[PDB]
Parts: sequence; C-alpha cells; structure tokens
Amino acid sequence: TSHRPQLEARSGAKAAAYTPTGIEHARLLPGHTTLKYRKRSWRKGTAFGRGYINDMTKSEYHQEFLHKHVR
Amino acid sequence: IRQKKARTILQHLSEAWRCWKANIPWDVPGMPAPIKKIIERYIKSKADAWVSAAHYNRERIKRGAHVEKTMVKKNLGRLTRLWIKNEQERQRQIQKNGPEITPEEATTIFSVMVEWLESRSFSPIPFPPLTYKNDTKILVLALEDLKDVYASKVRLNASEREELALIEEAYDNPHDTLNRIKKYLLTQRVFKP
Amino acid sequence: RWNEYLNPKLNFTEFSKEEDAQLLDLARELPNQWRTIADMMARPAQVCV
Amino acid sequence: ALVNVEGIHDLMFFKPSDHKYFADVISKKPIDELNKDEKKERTLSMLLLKIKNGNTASRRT
Amino acid sequence: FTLLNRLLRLIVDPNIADYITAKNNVVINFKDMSHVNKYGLIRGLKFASFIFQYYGLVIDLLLLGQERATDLAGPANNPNEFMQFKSKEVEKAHPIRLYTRYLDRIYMLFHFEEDEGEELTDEYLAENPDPNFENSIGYNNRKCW
Amino acid sequence: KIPAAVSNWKNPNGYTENNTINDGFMKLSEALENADKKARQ
RNA sequence: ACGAAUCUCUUUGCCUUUUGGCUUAGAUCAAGUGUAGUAUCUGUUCUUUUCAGUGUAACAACUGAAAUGACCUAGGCUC
Repeated sequence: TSHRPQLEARSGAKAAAYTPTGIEHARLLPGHTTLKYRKRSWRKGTAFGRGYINDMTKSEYHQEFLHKHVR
Repeated sequence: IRQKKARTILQHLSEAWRCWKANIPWDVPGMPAPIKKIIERYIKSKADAWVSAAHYNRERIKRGAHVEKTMVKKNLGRLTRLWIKNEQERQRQIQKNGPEITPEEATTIFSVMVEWLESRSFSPIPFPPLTYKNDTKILVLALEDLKDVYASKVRLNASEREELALIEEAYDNPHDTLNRIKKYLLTQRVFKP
Repeated sequence: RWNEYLNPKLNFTEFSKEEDAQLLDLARELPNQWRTIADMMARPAQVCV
Repeated sequence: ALVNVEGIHDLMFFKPSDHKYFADVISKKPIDELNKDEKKERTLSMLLLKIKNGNTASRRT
Repeated sequence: FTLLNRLLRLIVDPNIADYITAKNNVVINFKDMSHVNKYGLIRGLKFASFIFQYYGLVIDLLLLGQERATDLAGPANNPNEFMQFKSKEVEKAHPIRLYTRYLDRIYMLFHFEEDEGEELTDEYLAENPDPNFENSIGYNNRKCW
Repeated sequence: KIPAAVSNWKNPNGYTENNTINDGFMKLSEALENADKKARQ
C-alpha cells in the first residue's frame, strides 16, 4: 500500500539552492540552442476422392504465433 | 469512506489478475456491478500489455538478439500460460460445436481399414496371456528403458527417488509386478493427472 | 484427495432413476471417456465408473 | 489369478501357492456360512495369512 | 477418441483398446491451470507412438487406395521389402511408384506420360482456371541451391 | 457495499459448467456402431 | 391517563489492520527399521424368570434344563 506519492514541493523548498547542489549532469549540458519558428483407373481407387476482433488472445495473429513457436 | 474500503478494493484487483493468469473466471457474488466493470476493464488492459510484450520478446529470442537469462526464462513462463489458454479454448469449442468428422466420413474410414485387414488376414493381438513364457523378456526391456533416465543423475528430488524405488521393487519381485499390470489393464479406467 | 474425495462440493449421493438413464446414454456415445462423462453428470469420475 | 477376493492392502505380496493353502479368504461366500465354528475357521486362516505375508503392524498383532 | 476406440477394436483385445482410450482422457496440469484433455493424442504416453502409426496407416490407405497399397506391400503371405515389387508389370501399373511416410511427412514419386500428364492438368485448369498466369507465384522451391 | 477479499492464492497472517452434449457426438457413435455390426456380420 | 426525565434490556442504523505491493502460482526443497511389551479415547453389544454344576475374597462370568390361571386389600400358614 503506497497510498500516496511524494509531493514535489517538499524537495523544492529545501535550502541547498534554487538550483541543485552544483552537480553538473551530462544531459543538462548545452545543446539544440536555436529555437525554430514556423512561417483414369488410378483416379478412382480411393475412398474420399472427388474480421478484426478486439481481443489479443482470440485473434488470428496470436494463433499463428502459437502455431509457429510451440511447434 | 476512503481509507478502509481502499485496501479491500486493491486486493480484488490482484486477485482478478491471478485469475486471468490461471484461466479461471473471476466471480465475486456480492460485488456491485460498476466496481466489477472497472476492474474488468483494467485487467484487460494489463493483459493486453502482457501478451504483446511476450510476442515482442519471443521474436528477439528467435532472431538471435541478445536477451538476458532472466528474461529468456520469464518469456517461456508467459508462453506456457498463453499456450494452455489456446489449448483450453480449443477443447471448449469441440464440446460446443461438436466433432469435425461427419458420420459419413467416419463410416468410410472404418470400412477402409476392415477391407485392408480382411485382405491381410490379420490375426489380432490378444491380451497378455496366462501362460506366456515371454512375459519376463518384455519386463526386462520396459524396466531398463525406465531405468536409463537415472544413469546420469546425481541429485534426485522426492519424486525421482519414489520412481526408482518402484523399479527396484519390480526387479525384486517380478511376478507380483506382472499381476499388478494385468489388474490395471482389466479394471483401471480413471487415471491421475 | 481434495479433488476426488474431500471437497464438500462433490456429489457422492445415490443416483436417481433419471441419472442412470443419463449414464447409460453417455457411456454409449463416448465409450470410455470417463472424465468427459463425469463433467456432464457433475459427479466424480470413479463413482460414475 | 489377480483380483479374486483378498485383502489387497495389508499383504506385502500374494503368491500363486497362497491360493491353495489359505483359499477361504480367496473364496467368495460372504454370508450363510456354517454356524460360528466356521467363522472361527476363517479367522485362523486370517491370522496365518497376516503372520506370513502381512506387514510388520499386521504381523505383530 | 470415439473413432480411435472403434479402429483399435479391430486389431487388439477390447480390454487393451479400452485402457488405451481411457488413458488419453486425463487432466492436464500446469501449476494452477487445469483442464481435461477431451480430444487429441497425448504424446507423452509410452504407447503413444503405436497409436500414431496405426492412425497414420489409415491416411496411407486413403492416399494410395486398396489396389495400389496391395501392390507396394506385396501379398500377405510373401510381402515385399521396402521399394521391392514382384514384377515390373506391377511396378508400372500405376503412376505412383514409390511411397514412404516418416511419422508426419509423406513422400510420393509419380511418373507420368504426356497422355496421363495432360489429362490431370486439364482437369485442374478446368476447375481452377488461371488466365492471368499467376501459378508461378507462391510455388515453393528450394532456396539453398 | 464491497465484499471482503478472500484469496485462494495468499493467506494473511491474521484472521486465518452447464452445457449438454452436442448432437454431432450422438450421431457419430450411432454411425460407427452400425458400421461395426454390419462389418462383423 | 398524560407532559416528562434517568438507570436496565431488545430490535434498526453505525462499525472496527473485513491481506503492505510487484514477477518466472518469483523459485526450489521435505516422513528409517526391527524385537518385546504398557497406557489412553470412541463406536458397538448386555433380549431373562428359578435351579444345578463350575467359578470368585465375595461377586460376576461361563455350562445345562424348564411356569402359567383364579382372587382380596406392597402384602397371602391362599388354591
């Protein structure tokens, strides 16, 4: 039971600085500094001769999956 | 109220997710219908993520991409439960829709075999007989086949030690073992899972 | 033992006369399939046998 | 040869020669025996079968 | 399982055919999932391979016919070895010359003539016409050579 | 009113099928029993 | 009779940690024997009137055989 997150401001009112301690992070280094503005005897011999659904697991894509990777 | 009911509600959610994974229907008898439809909507959303992540990670394992050993192992567990759910849905539909074979196809299949066996004048296999001198030859081969699994193994759990004790009993008193087999072939029709 | 004997939801009572006509009917349509028949009788499989 | 009629739970084995000697336990005449004394004659062959073939608890009592 | 039990009665004692049928109707368990196997062969049975070859015997006899399967098997008193015929007149009697089935895969050798070869194609292109000439697309062949 | 959650999988420290046979199953076994009796005669 | 308080009691309504979470149910693993003998629950059975023998410390238990009708107020020199 987490039951509540941490409100940000209890970090933000801490008196290290307005800034952090003075740690310089690599992702906070400068970059992208310029903003961009928009302007027949053999045949007779035998006996038997002559949708998109909204569910993952009941789909056609899923049963072709389980037919290939469970062999 | 906000505090007392809340822990109870999240216990039904975790329980509704253990039921989806076990492929068991989740029915709480006196639960209100709008609380039931929120838990069902959110269990289906989690299940949608769970399935598509299993497909995504199974295709990485196929194409040779490097996957962790813990994540290869978690993938086989998901794809076992997904495989059984397709297998239970296949069984439920054959009960519901009936057999795919028609009665005219089953008659034709049955007579092709009778015509062949008449043509071969086949003498059909009897029951394992009362006076059969070869009975002990068949037992040696079957018991050795079962025994060779244990030729290598070092550490056995309780099921493997129980398995070897029955085979050593069948060597030590082969005539009582052979009578147990005949009693089962005549009478035993319900089996263990 | 829980699934086959000791679950109190199981049905071990005497069969009525309409259960026996249901049992002889099913045992002829599904010759030896005793776990499928017991699902339909809603009784344990060993009792049906 | 197999089933017949016997105690298939207390004996460590039952032999083919055990069919001959005991044979009252193998027989199936459940009621209408012959007035007590043969109820006594069966229990003696029950005692001798449990001593010879029975497990340790059945033998010992 | 109803069809198995009937076909198995023709070759074995009915107490064996009842046991073998009833043994496939079992509960399957994986941790907390359960169902009854109501349909299909469980291959982890020790006699599962016996059922599987007798069941595949049916399909061989439906593919060959009674007439041609007798040619390949030989007479019942004096049978053939594998790929052995009693004569060449028996060998050339039918366009199917060789048959084998390794478990689930089948192998058939056919030898035709222009007469017998065209008759078959004529009947096929009558009932499956192809004026667009697209039969070459999706014809499986061996990509390793 | 919310019922109390009681799980089959986990226990807290404190406070410790309807459908009938399809007729295709009925009609398959009648056909296979006629072909069996007709063949054995 | 009633306005009416206060103590006792029931019914109705209220109501309490009526699971700390998550994943590959996270995973796996589990009971020696033999020979003599005691103690301790439970179910089950005692349908009998005299006498004789056996038996006992006395009983009991066991083995044998055979008793009913009349009247008066527990009882009968009753038949």
